[PDB]
Amino acid sequence: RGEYVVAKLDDLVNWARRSSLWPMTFGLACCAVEMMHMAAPRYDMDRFGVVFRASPRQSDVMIVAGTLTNKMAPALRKVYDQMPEPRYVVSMGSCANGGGYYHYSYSVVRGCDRIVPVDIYVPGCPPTAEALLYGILQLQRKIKREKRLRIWYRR
Amino acid sequence: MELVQVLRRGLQQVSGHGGLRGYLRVLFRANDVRVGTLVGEDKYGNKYY
Amino acid sequence: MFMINILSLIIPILLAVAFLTLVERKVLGYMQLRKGPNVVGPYGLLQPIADALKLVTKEPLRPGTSSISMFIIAPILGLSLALTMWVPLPMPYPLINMNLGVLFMLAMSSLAVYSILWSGWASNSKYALIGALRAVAQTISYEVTLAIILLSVLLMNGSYTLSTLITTQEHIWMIFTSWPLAMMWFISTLAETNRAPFDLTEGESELVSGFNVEYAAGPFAMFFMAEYANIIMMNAFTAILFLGASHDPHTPELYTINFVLKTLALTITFLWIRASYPRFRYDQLMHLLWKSFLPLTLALCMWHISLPIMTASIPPQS
Amino acid sequence: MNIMLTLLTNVTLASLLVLIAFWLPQLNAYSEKTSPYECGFDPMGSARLPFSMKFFLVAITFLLFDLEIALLLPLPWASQTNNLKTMLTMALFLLILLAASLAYEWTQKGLEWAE
Amino acid sequence: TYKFVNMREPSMDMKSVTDRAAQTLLWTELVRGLGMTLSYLFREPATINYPFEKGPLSPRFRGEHALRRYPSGEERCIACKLCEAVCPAQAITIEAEPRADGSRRTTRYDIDMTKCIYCGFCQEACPVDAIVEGPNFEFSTETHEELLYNKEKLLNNGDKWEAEIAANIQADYLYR
Amino acid sequence: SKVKQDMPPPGGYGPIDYKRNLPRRGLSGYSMFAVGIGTLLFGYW
Ligand SMILES: CCCCCCCCCCCCCCCCCC(=O)OC[C@H](COP(=O)([O-])OCC[N+](C)(C)C)OC(=O)CCCCCCCCCCCCCCCCC
Ligand code: SF4
Ligand code: SF4
Ligand code: SF4
Repeated sequence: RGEYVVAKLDDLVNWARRSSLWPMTFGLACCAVEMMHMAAPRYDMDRFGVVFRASPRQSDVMIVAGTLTNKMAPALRKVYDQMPEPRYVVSMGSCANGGGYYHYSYSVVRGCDRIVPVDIYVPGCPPTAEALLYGILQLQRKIKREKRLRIWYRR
Repeated sequence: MELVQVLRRGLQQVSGHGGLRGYLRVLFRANDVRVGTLVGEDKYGNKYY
Repeated sequence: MFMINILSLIIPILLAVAFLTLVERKVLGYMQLRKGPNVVGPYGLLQPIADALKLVTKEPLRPGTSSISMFIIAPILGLSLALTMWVPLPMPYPLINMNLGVLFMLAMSSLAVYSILWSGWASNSKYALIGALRAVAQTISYEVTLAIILLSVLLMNGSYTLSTLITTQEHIWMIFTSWPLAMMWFISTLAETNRAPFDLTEGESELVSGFNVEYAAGPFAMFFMAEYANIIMMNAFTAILFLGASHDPHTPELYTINFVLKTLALTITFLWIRASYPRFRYDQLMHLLWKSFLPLTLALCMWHISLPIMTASIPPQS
Repeated sequence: MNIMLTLLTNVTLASLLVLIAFWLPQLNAYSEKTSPYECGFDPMGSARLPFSMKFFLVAITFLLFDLEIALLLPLPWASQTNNLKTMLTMALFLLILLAASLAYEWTQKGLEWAE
Repeated sequence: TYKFVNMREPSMDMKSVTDRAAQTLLWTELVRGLGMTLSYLFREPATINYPFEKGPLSPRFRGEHALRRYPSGEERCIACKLCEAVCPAQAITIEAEPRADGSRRTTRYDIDMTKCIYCGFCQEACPVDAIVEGPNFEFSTETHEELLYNKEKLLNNGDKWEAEIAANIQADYLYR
Repeated sequence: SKVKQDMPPPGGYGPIDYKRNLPRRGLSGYSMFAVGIGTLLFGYW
């Protein structure tokens, strides 16, 4: 029926959206350097279509790479709000995941998921560039299985 | 004649994957058409080169 | 049939822009010991399609403080100018055959500065306006050297007709006669398309993306298409101006192959500059233009007016 | 007129690309999403930031240079006169005056991006 | 001893001044930069084809945690709580009691993997090689809750990865 | 059994270069200006 056309269109749009995952460089702490190591030639995140992007207006995924402090959280939420949709958040490292080494500190928010919704939690302190790349491909596979147009067709 | 050998190595990559269908299978799955030595296969079907 | 000519000019140019994005990414990657797009399709050949599809399905955030009339007029003007710059180009025979083709290009490219003056003003934000003003000043300052270099080179052509460039360069390239003007012209073209160490309006590490911060998805995509069309067009103009290809009236495909190859080589050089140098400061490029390029350009215009007269080598005007 | 058709086609297709680009995506907008971008905070409007006499001076000097360039453009046809010595004298005269304007701006501060 | 990095004065003769003028006007060092990038374009890239190819690691690599057993299948952990005491992030939570057979065994063994700093101090402190950091590094999750590990989760990790965990330990225990 | 830890080879390692090595390459300025002038001359002719 007409649900086959909607499924094909959803597949096309979700292939185009995961083949051009343009992330935003939110490098807060030590996790930032492993992410530019996943950028480096050995892993070459650009070969997956994952470019080095710029201002959140052209970014599709936020990578929270490092400790989020209380002083810094409003800016992170501001730039998250400024991202056009669809947008995704990857929490990279223990600090961004649940506070990490600084979980019991007066100045550290315990996990960026208190500030933004998080799609992928990449564990490690820091996660290796390969671990972050695995998280990115896992996010890609999350996008592949979205059914936005099939949800709309049954509304 | 060295570029001739480069072209021969590419053509043998085509032949080394069991034809054009097998060559395209590994081109579109693994994004790579190198022919290695099979060291073993696990019980889940993965082949190691 | 002429409408089909217009279409078969425009559409392949946009496709060439789309795959120029991929080619630039791959050249940058291989100069940086990486690969670049090689997963989305064979050798990243479907990547431009993925980018175009993702962009047109992404939410185009328009600013709350934006004069939407000019906010949408600026991309229309930019893309219309970028496309119409190809209509006089003599791939062997032009779509539009004018007496003043290069004058027409100069005028049309000087109208393209409005797309930044209108985008920066429309976006408000009170800061992208400053970047827009810097871009406009850079553009108008390098227009001077473009115009004077074109004037000096065309004194061997005898007219502003671009088809006459093929005849002028029948036996020898114009590079062998005006190479200093060729270097200055090439760097001026680099600076006009906001490329290379001259990409101050969109400094990735200076002002994030400058005048294009507020634009997103679709209008950003069209601005990008306009810039890359201008890049390829300027390299085509450079190839026709300085590296004139031999023309066979009974086999124009040979000229087309020659011209396309040389245009691609110059475009690959444009991408080659991007991967090799640091970025000029704004005052530093303004100093370059005003105190280095302009005096030599004036002197060489003098020289190229004197030269045909004192050697009895003045070209025909027909 | 062929050129008019070409301009119409270029403008029409650019505007059509706008229409698809600016109406096809699915939207969901709130106040903090479309807030002006300032690297994670709010921008200050202040009061007429785009100032400094140097930005205006480069525009004016470009204008005057562009006027002299307008005077130089007829040169390819000017070399086709029998009275070539007068034409050469006048073209070189115009170029010396261009060089003199550049030199006078140069020596009297002019082209400088001062403190 | 020291050395000067920028204490050379340029020569001021005809040939040197002309060399510098040619370098200024003909852009020769810019051409050297173009040559370096062109030479890099014709070098084989260092990129590996992930995930079909993997980055090289060592037996000492500290990844996902696991609880180990003796060959008899009996747990190694005797709930001394040394790992919990030494844990820099206080990521380890332990409760214990006498087992029905009288053994000294844990009833709670949690690792907050989002508190963990993956320092490996727990496997150093452990006197019986019960808690280890395994080789796994691809265990990203879609929710925060799947990273708060249980005793059952850690024991299943041990049963899952013991074959290569034991080989790594045999490779490196003589350094420990 | 004797001790066995990570050690240098019995003869030590070979020398490693550390000093700057930017080779001298190209022609003199006189040659470049002569070539540039002759190119323009032949173009003019
Ligand atoms: C008989 C013959 C009579 C006529 C003789 C004609 C003159 C012959 C001798 C002149 C040679 C120099 C010509 C002009 C060169 C530029 C002038 C200038 O200011 O240079 C120094 C200027 C300024 O250099 P600077 O900053 O060192 O010096 C500034 C002034 N001082 C010394 C006081 C500090 O540098 C540049 O312009 C740099 C450009 C940056 C971009 C580099 C791009 C590299 C890649 C280029 C590839 C090739 C381009 C062409 C491709 C093909 C196109 C078709
Ligand atoms: S998780 Fe570890 S490596 Fe990453 S920012 Fe926090 S302390 Fe640094
Ligand atoms: S690796 Fe370190 S932080 Fe993690 S549980 Fe063990 S001792 Fe605690
Ligand atoms: S895992 Fe090891 S160190 Fe931790 S309580 Fe058990 S026996 Fe003690």
